[PDB]
Amino acid sequence: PKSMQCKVILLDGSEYTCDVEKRSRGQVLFDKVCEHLNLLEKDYFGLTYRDAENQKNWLDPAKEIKKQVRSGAWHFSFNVKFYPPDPAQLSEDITRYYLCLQLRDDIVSGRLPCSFVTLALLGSYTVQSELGDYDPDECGSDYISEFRFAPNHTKELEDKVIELHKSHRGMTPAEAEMHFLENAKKLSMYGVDLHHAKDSEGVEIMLGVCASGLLIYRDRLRINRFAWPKVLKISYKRNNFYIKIRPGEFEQFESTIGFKLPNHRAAKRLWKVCVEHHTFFRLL
Ligand SMILES: CC(C)Nc1cccnc1
Repeated sequence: PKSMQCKVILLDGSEYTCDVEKRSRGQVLFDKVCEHLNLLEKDYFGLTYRDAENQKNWLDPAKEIKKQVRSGAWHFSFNVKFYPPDPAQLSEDITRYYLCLQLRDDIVSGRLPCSFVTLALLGSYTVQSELGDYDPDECGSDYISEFRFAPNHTKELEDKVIELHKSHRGMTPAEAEMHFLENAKKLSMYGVDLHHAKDSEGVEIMLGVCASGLLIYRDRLRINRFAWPKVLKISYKRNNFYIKIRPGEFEQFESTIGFKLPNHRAAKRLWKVCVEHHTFFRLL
């Protein structure tokens, strides 16, 4: 039996290495990673890889790894796939912990935009979780944390993190992580997967996929939202992505909204994340 080496970037930035038989399906590698992480609530998570166009793709657990990575390295990242709308209802603290690590990267990366005060507040809960109670011994008037809190750091942000950290004395790691999540879950881009597209007129838009449904970001003024129950059919053909929008009470016909994606693979990728979100969030 021939085995391929797999490298997985974990959410703390460390690398997990293992071997799987070369015809293994994605579920095999994912089960190895989740066992390493002591993770039981695995349904919210997945592995991504980069394709030959350098696009992030979800590794499909049902399909052979080799038929997905194709010509690329067997290099993966461990990620949140389905962001829980109510992290308080997850059964395990360790689930909440990995969700916090993902969100910290969503924030530092700029995928999850955040006000100054919310960057500082989230930062303060991370520090409380990671270091425990505030200690002035480690932190003088010139303190800069090793923790990344934002896409751009300022001394004012570091100071506000410390001020709010002082307020969390006695807070345990699980408690700080729950506070982090109660705040992060409210952010307008929480758990929103953005795809670049053009509308039927050629105007550049972003399509957001999340728990609540499909979002169309046009220009600051005019954001369309289609709740999953309002979506009967998701389709792709060539470079085009289509959603079937329910008639609404006393209308005779379903209505159709069409988008142009950069290429056929981008349209298929958007279709698959929409179908997976619709299934997941129709059962939640
Ligand atoms: C399917 C996910 C992992 N990758 C992605 C998300 C948004 C836009 N393009 C690619």
